[PDB]
Amino acid sequence: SGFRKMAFPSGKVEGCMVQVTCGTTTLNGLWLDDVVYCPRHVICTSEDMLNPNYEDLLIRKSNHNFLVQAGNVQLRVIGHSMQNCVLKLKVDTANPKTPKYKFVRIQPGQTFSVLACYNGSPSGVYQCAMRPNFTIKGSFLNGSCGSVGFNIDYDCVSFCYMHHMELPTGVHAGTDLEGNFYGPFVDRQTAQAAGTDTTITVNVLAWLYAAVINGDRWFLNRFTTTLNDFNLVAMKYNYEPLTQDHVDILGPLSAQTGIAVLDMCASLKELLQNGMNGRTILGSALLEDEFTPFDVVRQCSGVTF
Amino acid sequence: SGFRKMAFPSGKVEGCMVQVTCGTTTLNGLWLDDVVYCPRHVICPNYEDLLIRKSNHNFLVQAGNVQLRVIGHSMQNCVLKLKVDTANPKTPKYKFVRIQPGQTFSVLACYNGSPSGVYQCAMRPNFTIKGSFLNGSCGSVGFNIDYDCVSFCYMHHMELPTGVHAGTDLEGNFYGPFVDRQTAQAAGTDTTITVNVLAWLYAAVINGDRWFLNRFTTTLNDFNLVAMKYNYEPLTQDHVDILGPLSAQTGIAVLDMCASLKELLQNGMNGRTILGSALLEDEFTPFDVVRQCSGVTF
Ligand SMILES: CNC(=O)CN1Cc2ccc(Cl)cc2[C@@]2(CC(=O)N(c3cncc4ccccc34)C2=O)C1
Ligand SMILES: CNC(=O)CN1Cc2ccc(Cl)cc2[C@@]2(CC(=O)N(c3cncc4ccccc34)C2=O)C1
Ligand SMILES: [Cl-]
Repeated sequence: SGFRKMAFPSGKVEGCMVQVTCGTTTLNGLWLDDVVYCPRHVICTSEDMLNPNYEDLLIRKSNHNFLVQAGNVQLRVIGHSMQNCVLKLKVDTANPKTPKYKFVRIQPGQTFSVLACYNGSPSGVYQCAMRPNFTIKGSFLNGSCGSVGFNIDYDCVSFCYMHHMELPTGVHAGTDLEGNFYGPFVDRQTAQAAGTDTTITVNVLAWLYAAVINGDRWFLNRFTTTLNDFNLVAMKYNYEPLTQDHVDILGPLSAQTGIAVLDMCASLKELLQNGMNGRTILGSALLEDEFTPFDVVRQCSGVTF
Repeated sequence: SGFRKMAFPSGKVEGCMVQVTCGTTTLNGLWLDDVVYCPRHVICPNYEDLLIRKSNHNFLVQAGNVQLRVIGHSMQNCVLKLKVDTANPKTPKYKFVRIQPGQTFSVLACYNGSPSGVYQCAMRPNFTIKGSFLNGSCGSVGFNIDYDCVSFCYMHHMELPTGVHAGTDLEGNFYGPFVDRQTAQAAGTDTTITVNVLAWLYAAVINGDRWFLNRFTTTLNDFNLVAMKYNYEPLTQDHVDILGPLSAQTGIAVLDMCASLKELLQNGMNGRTILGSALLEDEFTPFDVVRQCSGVTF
């Protein structure tokens, strides 16, 4: 019993964190095999950030301008290339702690663990979701650039995010491990703002099924809804549209609890209309949207209470 | 910017998790040097009567794919210590520490000696923890990391009928009035950790949330008379002193913030949130707030 925002054990990722320095800029890098991946803005000054020409800044650099520190050992850079917004530094030593890994690009609504690092040293781990507006509500200070997001499955680490910047609203933007940004953001200090954020509907539904599994049904009602009527109501509360794919994905949770997806949608509609009336759901007074259907199945018991 | 329930990096603890099996019972053990520590209920009660009927070969200890050989066994309170023939090469620098209610720690939840998740939690004033544990989680450990030294403070034993959790320090002494056996056990009425709610209100002010601040102050006694009515733990002079740094960083006196908390208890939040929450959060200590708003690494 219980329901917590659970992160993956971070050990496999801790053994990959290194410190990368170029001139006066210092940030984190991910050391996998003989390559260190880090944000390309390590080659920038603060002035350069307004309109940086990364190709012009990179061509003026040699291998020995990049200082890479792994623990107390200095790694030697023997090559460098840029791939989108990520710099790839070829080093002379393969990481003996390299786990089994994949680079995966995630979609909005998907969750992942973040290992927040400063000076190549991990400081904390937390769980978060890729918001529909492609930002993440993380906890990052200056020097956290290069910190990574990941999931773990059967000892294979799937790297999905690398931290690049904080937007004026305090939210965070970054790239996949191929250097392609999530969202319409650029690694430029330009007037860019996150789009209006929305609630991840399929995740709120999954969390309502998690509450049922753990023994709570106060919020259920005798009504059902059509998918279209649910979406017309949900859009009014800034909730993301629920698609047939979402309904299909909620199938296992519907079978484990005996509650049809459109019946759970009718309960969500009523919760949006009435609020919680001094009651909580899994220890929360707000409708939680950072647990996916997969996360609920992973954390919760296979036997409903 | 941002404020999250952050756990310590779990790597140093992952390298200590093993699976312990005795008869039909399987649970998690902590392998430090040549000793595996695990809950004594693995032998299940008259524990030193069940223990004398066991030999070393009855305990199967599995570290990854390797089988460790047990060469000795002894009991310390509710914890069983299994002497093994191999010292853990991944043993970190460590201490066993007993924490007090209100203190927080990271939990590495394991099943069959394999870590599955890490989360942060607090020791409640009623000595229980609101964790997320399923059957097979026994022996999962709680810890804090301070300068590459891991301080082990909790070992999971059981779940109470309300869904909350109970366990011991690493010396086998239970937190709370509990026993390791199937009997009528219930957690006492819980209270809110006041010094932690105040620390989290300071974290909100640091993060640019100030709607709840007011021009008023209060005495410590008047605050405690009000707080006692909402099932909040009494705030002591020690708590005020501990909040001193946060009071100086934000310019808001502790008793000045106590007057904001009093108004929040008496009026609610009025449809507003604080750090994305509609409830007053009490699982961040003053030290957790300072650490997360500073950048301390391990
Ligand atoms: C909030 N941003 C700024 O004050 C200026 N920043 C412009 C800028 C523009 C583009 C890019 Cl790709 C990087 C960056 C910087 C580089 C950097 O370290 N960050 C940060 C990252 N995460 C969290 C932070 C929290 C506080 C202060 C800085 C943070 C940035 O956003 C710097
Ligand atoms: C609720 N538990 C029971 O019905 C039986 N339990 C007797 C028992 C008696 C003494 C001791 Cl010290 C432990 C235990 C068990 C062993 C064990 O793994 N647990 C559990 C731990 N965490 C979370 C759990 C979630 C669901 C079911 C069991 C959980 C127990 O409490 C099992
Ligand atoms: Cl995805």
